[PDB]
Amino acid sequence: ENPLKRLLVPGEEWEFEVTAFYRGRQVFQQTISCPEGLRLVGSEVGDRTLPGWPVTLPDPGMSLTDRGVMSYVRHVLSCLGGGLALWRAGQWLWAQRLGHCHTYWAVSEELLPNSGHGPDGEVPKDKEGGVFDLGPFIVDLITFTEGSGRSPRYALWFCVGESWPQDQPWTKRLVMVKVVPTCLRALVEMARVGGASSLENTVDLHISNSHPLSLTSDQYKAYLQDLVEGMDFQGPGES
Amino acid sequence: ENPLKRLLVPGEEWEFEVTAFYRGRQVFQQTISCPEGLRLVGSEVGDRTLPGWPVTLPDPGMSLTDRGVMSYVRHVLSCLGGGLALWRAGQWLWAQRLGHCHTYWAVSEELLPNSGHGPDGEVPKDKEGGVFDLGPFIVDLITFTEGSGRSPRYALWFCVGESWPQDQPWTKRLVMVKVVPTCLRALVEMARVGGASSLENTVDLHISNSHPLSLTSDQYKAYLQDLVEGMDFQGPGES
Repeated sequence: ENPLKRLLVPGEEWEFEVTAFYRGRQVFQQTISCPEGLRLVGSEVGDRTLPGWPVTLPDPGMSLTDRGVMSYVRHVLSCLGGGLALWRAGQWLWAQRLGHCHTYWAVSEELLPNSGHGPDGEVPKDKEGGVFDLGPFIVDLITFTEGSGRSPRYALWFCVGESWPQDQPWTKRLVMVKVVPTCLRALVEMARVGGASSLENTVDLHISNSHPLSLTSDQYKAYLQDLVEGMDFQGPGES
Repeated sequence: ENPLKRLLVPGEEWEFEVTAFYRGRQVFQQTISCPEGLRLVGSEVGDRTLPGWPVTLPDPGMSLTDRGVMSYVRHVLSCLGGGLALWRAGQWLWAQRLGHCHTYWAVSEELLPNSGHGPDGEVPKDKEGGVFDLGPFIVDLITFTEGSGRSPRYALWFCVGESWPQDQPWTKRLVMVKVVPTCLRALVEMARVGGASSLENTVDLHISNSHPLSLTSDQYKAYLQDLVEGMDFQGPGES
């Protein structure tokens, strides 16, 4: 009876908002839904040959003037190949770099992350790599509704560099693509808005075959608690 | 020429979305249009006796269980009389309390936040009282499209209490009614979506005798700039 468990029902499709930035400037945005997820590509020639919805990054000639940056971005569109794949399987979001560009990822806020101290890791090519687990996110969301914890992050940032092994793209972050599972942005909003008001709030999970839901703060909290029973959490001493 | 000025053409009719809440729970929703505005009432025996479209608030019997709360709400429905009147005249939204219930108002978010703050004021009965001015809204809206300001608020909240002067309804907020001029909700979103793609965007003003509009961010911004000239803004030290 938990409406939130729909997030994990077999066949449910999440909506992914993709926003691209060249040198920190937004040059593209598209929201997609696909069972096999999506693939960030630079060319449409070999668009739908592989599984996953192809999202084509635009030629920089239509957004910037800096020739030095323009050259780099075109080199990146060139190594993309099959592309950066991102998809969901259960409570996990997986990524895999199918082309030739060294691509790095990080979970962060909705703002383009600055250099800081590096990305969370490099997206693997030989095998899939886990980049987000809904379990800990929901646990942290529950903690947020209790005031003892801040708003949990849900934005995935992918820094795409060249095929060259020496290139250190995270430093300048010239090609950045944010992917936001809109259901997670909504869950945080529901918590942020609903928690500060006694009035019933409405939530749109932005998932397939679903309608917005009006819930009181106590109902939402009880549903988050039960949703936790719908996911895996590894024990300290468990294999 | 400027399609947005249709919002102010003589005879034009805006659509108002009315949503009522009892003890924080949504119990009614209706969208209405009428040149003489609307009137929130508790009985249908004295509806169409005064100008304004009567919007009847429902018996709490088919939504509430707490006897304490139900008694209070029924008392409120009993003082409404002529009702809470809300209507538009040019760029202003006016309200007047024709019945006996002390009624307080506030312009806020789509969901009214709880706070130690009082209402923006009490709706007067002796005369009409201004509750919303499109002028400042549009100016703030423009500031918003420039990233130099937050998204302007457009949701009107009316807290309806009993006739008793001692009653402090704004504290428990048992009977709340939200009124949203959907054209304003649409204008704010346009300012948000327009920033996602410089191309064409559709904005439905939800007003009479008018088709949805197809505009670009540049056109929308220019029309907002010109719309300002169609409204009054009191100058410093002006009568």
